[PDB]
Amino acid sequence: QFTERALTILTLAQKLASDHQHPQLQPIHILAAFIETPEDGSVPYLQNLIEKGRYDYDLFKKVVNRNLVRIPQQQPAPAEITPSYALGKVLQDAAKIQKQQKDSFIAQDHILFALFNDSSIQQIFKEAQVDIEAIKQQALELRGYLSKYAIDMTEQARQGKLDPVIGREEEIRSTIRVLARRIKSNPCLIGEPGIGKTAIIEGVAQRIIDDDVPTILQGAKLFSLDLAALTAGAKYKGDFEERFKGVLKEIEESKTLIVLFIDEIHMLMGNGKDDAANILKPALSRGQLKVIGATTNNEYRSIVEKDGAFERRFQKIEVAEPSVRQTVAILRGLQPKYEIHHGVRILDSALVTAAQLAKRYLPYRRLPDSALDLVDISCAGVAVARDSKPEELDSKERQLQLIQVEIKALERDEDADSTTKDRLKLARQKEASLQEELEPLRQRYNEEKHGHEELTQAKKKLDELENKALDAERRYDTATAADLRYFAIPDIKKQIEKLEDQVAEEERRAGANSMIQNVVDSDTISETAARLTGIPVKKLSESENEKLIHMERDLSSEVVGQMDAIKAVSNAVRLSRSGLANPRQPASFLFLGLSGSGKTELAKKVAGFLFNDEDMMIRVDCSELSEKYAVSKLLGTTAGYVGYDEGGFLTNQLQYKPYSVLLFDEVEKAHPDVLTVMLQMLDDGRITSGQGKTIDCSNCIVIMTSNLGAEFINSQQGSKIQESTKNLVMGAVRQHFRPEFLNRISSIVIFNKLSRKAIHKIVDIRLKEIEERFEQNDKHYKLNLTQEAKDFLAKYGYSDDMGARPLNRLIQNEILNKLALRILKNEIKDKETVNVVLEECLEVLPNHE
Amino acid sequence: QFTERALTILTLAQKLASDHQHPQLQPIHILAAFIETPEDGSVPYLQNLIEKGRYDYDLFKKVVNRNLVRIPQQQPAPAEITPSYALGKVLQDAAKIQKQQKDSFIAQDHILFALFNDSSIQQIFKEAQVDIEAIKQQALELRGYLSKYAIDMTEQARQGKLDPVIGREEEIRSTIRVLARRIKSNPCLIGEPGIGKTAIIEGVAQRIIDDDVPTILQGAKLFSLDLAALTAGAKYKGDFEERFKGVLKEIEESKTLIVLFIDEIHMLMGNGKDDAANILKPALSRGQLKVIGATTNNEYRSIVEKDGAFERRFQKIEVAEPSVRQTVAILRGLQPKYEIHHGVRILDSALVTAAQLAKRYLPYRRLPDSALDLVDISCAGVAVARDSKPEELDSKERQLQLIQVEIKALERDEDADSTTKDRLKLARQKEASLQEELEPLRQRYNEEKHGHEELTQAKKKLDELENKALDAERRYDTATAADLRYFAIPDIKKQIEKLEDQVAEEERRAGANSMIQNVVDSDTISETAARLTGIPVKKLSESENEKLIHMERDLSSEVVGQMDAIKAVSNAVRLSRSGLANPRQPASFLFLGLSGSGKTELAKKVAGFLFNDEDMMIRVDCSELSEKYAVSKLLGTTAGYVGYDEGGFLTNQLQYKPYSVLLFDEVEKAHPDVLTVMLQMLDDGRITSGQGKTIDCSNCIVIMTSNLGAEFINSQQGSKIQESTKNLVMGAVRQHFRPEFLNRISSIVIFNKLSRKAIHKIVDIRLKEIEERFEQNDKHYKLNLTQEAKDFLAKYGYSDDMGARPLNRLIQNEILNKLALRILKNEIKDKETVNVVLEECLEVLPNHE
Ligand SMILES: Nc1ncnc2c1ncn2[C@@H]1O[C@H](COP(=O)(O)OP(=O)(O)OP(O)(O)=S)[C@@H](O)[C@H]1O
Ligand SMILES: Nc1ncnc2c1ncn2[C@@H]1O[C@H](COP(=O)(O)OP(=O)(O)OP(O)(O)=S)[C@@H](O)[C@H]1O
Ligand SMILES: Nc1ncnc2c1ncn2[C@@H]1O[C@H](COP(=O)(O)OP(=O)(O)OP(O)(O)=S)[C@@H](O)[C@H]1O
Ligand SMILES: Nc1ncnc2c1ncn2[C@@H]1O[C@H](COP(=O)(O)OP(=O)(O)OP(O)(O)=S)[C@@H](O)[C@H]1O
Repeated sequence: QFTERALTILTLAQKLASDHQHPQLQPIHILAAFIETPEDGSVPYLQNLIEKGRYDYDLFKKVVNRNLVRIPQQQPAPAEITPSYALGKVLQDAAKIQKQQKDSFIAQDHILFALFNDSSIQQIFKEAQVDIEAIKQQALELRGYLSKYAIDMTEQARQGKLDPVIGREEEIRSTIRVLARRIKSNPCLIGEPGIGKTAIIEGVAQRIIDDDVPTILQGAKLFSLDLAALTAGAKYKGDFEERFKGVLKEIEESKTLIVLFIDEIHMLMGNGKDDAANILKPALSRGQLKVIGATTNNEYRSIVEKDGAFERRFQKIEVAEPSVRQTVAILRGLQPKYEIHHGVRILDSALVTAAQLAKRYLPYRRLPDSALDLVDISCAGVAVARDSKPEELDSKERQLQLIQVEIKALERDEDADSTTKDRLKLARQKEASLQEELEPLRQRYNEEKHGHEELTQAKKKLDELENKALDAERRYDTATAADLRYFAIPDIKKQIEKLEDQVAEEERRAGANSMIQNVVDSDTISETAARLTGIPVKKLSESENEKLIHMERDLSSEVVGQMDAIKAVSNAVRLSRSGLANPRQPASFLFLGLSGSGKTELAKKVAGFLFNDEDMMIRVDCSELSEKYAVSKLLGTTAGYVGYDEGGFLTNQLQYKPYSVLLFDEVEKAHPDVLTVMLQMLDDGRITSGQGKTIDCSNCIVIMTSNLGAEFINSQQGSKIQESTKNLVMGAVRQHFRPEFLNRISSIVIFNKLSRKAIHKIVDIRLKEIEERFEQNDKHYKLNLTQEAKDFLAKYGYSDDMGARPLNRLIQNEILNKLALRILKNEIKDKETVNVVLEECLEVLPNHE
Repeated sequence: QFTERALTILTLAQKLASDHQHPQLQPIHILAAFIETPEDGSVPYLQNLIEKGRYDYDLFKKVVNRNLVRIPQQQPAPAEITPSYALGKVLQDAAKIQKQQKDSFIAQDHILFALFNDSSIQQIFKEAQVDIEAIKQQALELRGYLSKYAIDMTEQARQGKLDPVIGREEEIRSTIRVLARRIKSNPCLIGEPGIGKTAIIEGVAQRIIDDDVPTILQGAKLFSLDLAALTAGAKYKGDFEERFKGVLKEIEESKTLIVLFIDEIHMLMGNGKDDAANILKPALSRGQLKVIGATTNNEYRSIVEKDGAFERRFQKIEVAEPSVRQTVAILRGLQPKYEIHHGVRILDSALVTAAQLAKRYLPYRRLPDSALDLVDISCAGVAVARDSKPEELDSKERQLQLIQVEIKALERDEDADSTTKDRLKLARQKEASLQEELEPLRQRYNEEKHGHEELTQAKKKLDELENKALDAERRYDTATAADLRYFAIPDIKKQIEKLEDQVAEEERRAGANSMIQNVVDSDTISETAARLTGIPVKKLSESENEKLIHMERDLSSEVVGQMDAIKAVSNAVRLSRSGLANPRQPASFLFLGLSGSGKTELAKKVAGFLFNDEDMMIRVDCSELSEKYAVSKLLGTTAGYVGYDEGGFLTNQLQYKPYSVLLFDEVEKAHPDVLTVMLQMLDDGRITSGQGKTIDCSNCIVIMTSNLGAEFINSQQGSKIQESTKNLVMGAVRQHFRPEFLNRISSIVIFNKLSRKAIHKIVDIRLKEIEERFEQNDKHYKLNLTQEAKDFLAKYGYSDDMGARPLNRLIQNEILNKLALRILKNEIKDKETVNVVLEECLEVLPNHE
């Protein structure tokens, strides 16, 4: 079919044959059809591909008019009996040209290409155009180089390959509102990268296409001017200015109220620069050039700090992150796209779960991207598995080849006639069994694959019908809108439903099919999340009974005594993983006590327990504090400063390990310099670093620790600290920290004197671990602590003022020192005996062998 | 060889000879190369040497273009052939001109001088150009960097299309006066960005074209510079400095005198001097280089302190934000511009509102900037509102189209004849019904559109006639000015008035145009501000007293009891809001009652209402307080002493939240020296600090709290405290506090003891908040509190001394921690059962499922 421009030329050619009473419509008339006027700025006459291509128009009009005179007349009714072979071919070739250029309709431009292929003027010395070489270049020389350096967003949005962007309607309308401004008329989208800023623009393109804009903008058009525009479409010094003040100049006039945009967005800080004004200001001032800009939060600040003129030319727009609900709605709209992408079924609950998980395990990553990546990655994953089902197929194929080896090893011989090798027949029988089992597995699997291919295509076809329906609706093309809405779409819809039923669900499983090829809400998605990030905080691992429910016992086992603290912890972690801890606040505690009490041991054991890794913990030296409080703290240094470790000791670790237990050392030594930062983590954990990037602390439990309370706790008035003493501690804590800081801590916890009844068990744990960690048991002890070593250790070391620490020392002082001596003296070959003789008395083994 | 302009103009001559297929390239083609188009603005054609040299350029245009046509046409092989002697000589002579001018390349003007010497127009009335010495005088007017780095503000002003500058008349004159100086004549505008500092520059541009400028300056041009030659980008050392030198010296040649303007001195400074940026400016502080600089008050001081020279190169010209009334005057001057800029009408009260509101909500942004945007945005909003036309028409037309689709869909069938689908005729009735509604709606909208349209067009015509009159008047063209005043302008005014008759405000529609809602006072403006900043109570078109009163009623309802306290506060606040209280004094209160009484919450609610945010509350622990009162308060330590974070806790919040509430928690425990500071704090809001800067507390309510008389309140003498009880808490206040304090406090506010009869409401409110705040779910309780929880929570929880603090803790432990555990046990699918067992617990709703 033809465009309005092309159809006009066709129509005019026919008109001219009738007007001149000619029996045949010839290229001469179509050439005449182009030269409607003698206008210098008209593409049909002097901005024409022919003029710029090869033959001059003063000469052209002479050629055309000479032929119009030479072509014979009729008595009007017989005009145009034929179009000649020539226009038949040219007009159809113009369709061929569409196909070469991948255009939807025949352009007048295409008719000119068709004419170049067939342009020949009868004469002894015939006139002609170059077959096509010049015109391909001349097409670029029409306003169209815009398409060389830019994507016509409205053309593409109208054509297809554009997602149903939703949840951005507020922002789309706001962007349009800015375009409706008179001074700051160039909206700018600001936020996280990857947030749908382009999607907003695309949404605007759709509204322009639909004419759902405030009248003035109905005459508008959107283009993405980039990449090629920036650099790739050129190679010489000065080419920038030439393509810039070329494509922009073309854009600036006549061809609709063109609005441009950048996809590399921050790029204006390099694509503007010397031309920061020239890129727009005078193009807007002289007419209608408008743009939709964009930048990240950090880049926004940079373009402002660098220039700032952009705040006179542009209007800053914040772009939101969607809620899980909104994210899911987005995923649902695109769910069939994803199913088509991989030929995989996707559960609705997988979109919900992926969105919930993405926020829970990667809170600092864009939610809709992360949710999607989790899905597209897992979709891709199962699609890969389904290529071979190797567990059955590779296993049998290997067994078959192993048989082939046995076959040649036994067959290609003289001993082949002896039972020595003729035993081979047994392997051949096995070969046959494997071939017979394998082929139906193979074909069954191919059938399962085909079912997915059928679904893929059925869904694809439906969407194409929809794309077409949407264009028909905006054209108010009732006829094709009806062709699609009635019967065609319902047909494919029903085919899809039938194809889904072809899965042949049976009571034994969701399909007669042996393979899954689906995205299961938790199994597929939770697994993928774990494979991608290690720790799946919302996995809800089966063993909850120990993992949080009986955490008190696990903590009691690792941390003996301090039952009050353990119970305080147990309540805390249950709130953090049950989801009850309100999302507005990471759980946080202050651990107060005496040295050797185990207060940091408990926190480490919490990390141990929750992540199965005590090294999951991130430590903060809150006592090493001065005005430098940057790279070593939760803020980092700031972009523009020398060095790239912008929180290189913490902020990067917090994102690296998205959640953990963050623990601060002796916070009593801390100052507001960082306490007012820790505060930003204590609740509403969104600390923005000097990178412009945010920690977004959520799941992470934050522990503050201190011996501040020792001032009263060390009264030792019972191992269990009593009210009074605790209030004095509380008082002192409030003296040290802003009480409001403290009020954002979930609870302040006071540790007890580590009781001797606890220590009496702790030392066994320690001694066991001490020995086990000493490389290999090529030495070590038999470790018969008996009643006596345990009691010596107690009587000579369970100090009320050092807890477990003096025991570490005692053990070394006695137990390991004597061992070392027995080792050095070659009294031990392996292991060693343990006892006390009155006075620790490590015994000695028979001399080393 | 040739330079870019020269090689191009030669290339064009050569191109024309080959394009028109001429046998020879000659003076006609080079003249044609210069006369590219009829545009006089083409540098090659009329503002060129061609018009300025005398020759009747119309003759060159006609003769040359006619000759391109008359010169014989040839085949491509004979096309062009040679430049001949004729142009050989011209180009060779152009080289001789290079020698004359010291030009490294041949210039287009050299070509013209040479061309002019040899070529003439052979006509019966033959002409030739004035000799080249006269022509060179004209050549020297063109160029000899600003075109790539600056905007010619005076020429812009001369052409109109420049906003009138309002409220800066003296600042404009001040810079002119300074520019008149023989040395160090560069003024620098000092003030915050967005204050209209460039408005002054625009104003100067207007003074130049108005001829109000001293002759010595009058003959000068005015440019807006910086950034393009400072911050835009560099690859090497000196890239900006090269551009500086370029401009710094180009300015000394040909172009009389040029006044430049620098957007920001802070970007210049000198990078540790380092022979960079700013250091190049003092170099020409006597060397003409007239320039108006600009920076901020804050940076200015540090620029000068670090530089030492700047203050002797540039003059310190201060610029400040306009008052709200001045802002409105600016807006009024722009009001009709906004109307034509947007195609809307604007109420004057909207300008008033915009200026008032814009100031009130922007502690971090300039009034004239934001007032101008508030108006440009809000009126853009109204312009966007024209969407009403397609909104109403499309909602209906869309349904119409859906109906039409059904119609074509069902007509093309066999069931179409069956009533099965022939009931379709009803769809046709609906199509028609909608068409009948759509046509008068559409025509209504067309009329509405045209009404405003024509009004706008007439206003635009008026403004351009006015621009012509203003130019005619200032340039003393009394003929033009008189004609414009001689009814041209009065008549367009009459047309505008007749168009107002066509607006035809109807009694039912106060402007016959629903598309143009108009910028309606504060409805449009508050809406706009709210859309841009958040939605406060402040959005309402209410007096300060009414906003307060409506909120006081909510306050009385939300707080349990304490109505007497609320009224005491309300009275004082109203006195203050009215301006009757002396403005120097912030309101302040002493909240006297029981600990746990809600006194803090009253104050928070006051913040929640008067400042629309409970979380803006600033708090002081007065019990943890001794003789050293510093950082934790307002004073900070004295700078010169460690404790640079002056008034780290309170001053910082007050200075960043000037409109808030500050509490003194248990103020009766404050150290006596602090209490004397308090006297300072209770009036004369210019409260001191360590840096010497005062607080200027006005809009911050300061509430001191006290439990001094708590024991009398405990007497339970009425649910609202009665005489002989409240008199004793005041007695205690008189005993403790000096009369001096009591004589400054707006009111001593007395709180009552209140039983569970209404405290239970608090308990319920908190329970509602607690379940509702769970952002990710709604597993709502079967909240079977029954009487047992009402009292348990009010018996083992809510305390006469600690209020709700223990409720919160009971709920966390007996409800949320119990809930967390059973969630992790997977015993909850949805909802949960309350089961108070006498203490408290939850029953598991599923059967431990
Ligand atoms: N509201 C939405 N509805 C549908 N798809 C969306 C939506 N928001 C984002 N997406 C998709 O999420 C991705 C992020 O979109 P983009 O607009 O490219 O991000 P961006 O903000 O443009 O960042 P850059 O700098 O252009 S990568 C895209 O692949 C979009 O298709
Ligand atoms: N209740 C306990 N159960 C098991 N081990 C314990 C216990 N208490 C202390 N320890 C041991 O004591 C050490 C940690 O003691 P803590 O008191 O947490 O550390 P600390 O004394 O605070 O050291 P700081 O605070 O960084 S100086 C570990 O090596 C533990 O094995
Ligand atoms: N008195 C006035 N008369 C006319 N226009 C004004 C007036 N005051 C302010 N403006 C306009 O309001 C804005 C404030 O101007 P400036 O203070 O120069 O902004 P700025 O400091 O230049 O900010 P940048 O750097 O250009 S984003 C300008 O865009 C002026 O056009
Ligand atoms: N009459 C009341 N109106 C509203 N809330 C009240 C009332 N009485 C008690 N409360 C609640 O109980 C608490 C009392 O708070 P406050 O009086 O600030 O306690 P406080 O005296 O500040 O000392 P703490 O340590 O914060 S309890 C608040 O959280 C209130 O919600």
